[PDB]
Amino acid sequence: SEYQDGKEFGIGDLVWGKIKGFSWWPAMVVSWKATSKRQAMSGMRWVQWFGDGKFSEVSADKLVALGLFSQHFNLATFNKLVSYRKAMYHALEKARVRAGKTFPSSLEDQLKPMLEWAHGGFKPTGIEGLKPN
Amino acid sequence: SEYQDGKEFGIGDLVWGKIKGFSWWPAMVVSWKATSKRQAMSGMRWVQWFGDGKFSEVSADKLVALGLFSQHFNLATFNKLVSYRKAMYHALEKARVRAGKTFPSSLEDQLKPMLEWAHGGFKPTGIEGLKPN
Ligand SMILES: C[C@H](O)CN(CCO)C[C@H](C)O
Ligand SMILES: C[C@H](O)CN(CCO)C[C@H](C)O
Repeated sequence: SEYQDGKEFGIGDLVWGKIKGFSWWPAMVVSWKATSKRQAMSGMRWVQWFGDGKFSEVSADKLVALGLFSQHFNLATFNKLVSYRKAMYHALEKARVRAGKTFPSSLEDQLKPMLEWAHGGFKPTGIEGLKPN
Repeated sequence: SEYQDGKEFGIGDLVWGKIKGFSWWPAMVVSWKATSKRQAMSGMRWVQWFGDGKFSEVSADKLVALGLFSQHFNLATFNKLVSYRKAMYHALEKARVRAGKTFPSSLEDQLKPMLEWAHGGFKPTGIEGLKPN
């Protein structure tokens, strides 16, 4: 099947991805069929970046689980780039729905509790709640 | 462990492969389990072509190490087909990472410092740097 190479991460997985020149950026692992390109080379994954919805072929070694959040969240980039704040919103919103989390009720204002939730370890489910299905 | 038939090339090796009708094209030796197809016959190797990510079963005797770069790179085919230029880029990119090489930052644009690095024997690492792991 697809992505059967021993490396980590499968379709639907929420991940951080590192592209040369950019901060770790939130993404979702997708099948190559969604991309309109080609099958990924061995040991790579197609991902779709939150915020801009583009596709990149990325090594599985340049990906980590989104659940390792405080370790890869870049606070400077978050303060500097509106695009990164938009990216976090769509990424954490997808996380929230998967985990079955709800928050009370703007952009910054809506992000704040999702951000605290993520930074605090995705409680109560922990990272387990971020799995696909 | 598959491919233990005494012949050359193991999982992860960067190689040139020839299919009749075609120049030498860069590829990576993969396990049959990545292909979603049959196990490979004796003396054969599954390869995945850079550029289109498709799979082919190729005799281990019709494969050379990517390191023999200038001897098998085909300049006529390169200038003629963009597919080949794409294949070369992805192949050299994987080469670059394995090696730990770096190139200051378009397509043919990004290709120039890579192509020169390869044509001149992949210094400083030499071909020893293209090995898997
Ligand atoms: C605006 C920002 O560049 C978003 N990118 C997506 C590049 O296609 C993600 C980054 C390259 O990892
Ligand atoms: C021409 C094409 O884009 C590259 N092919 C791979 C297709 O099987 C490699 C060649 C057939 O050796």
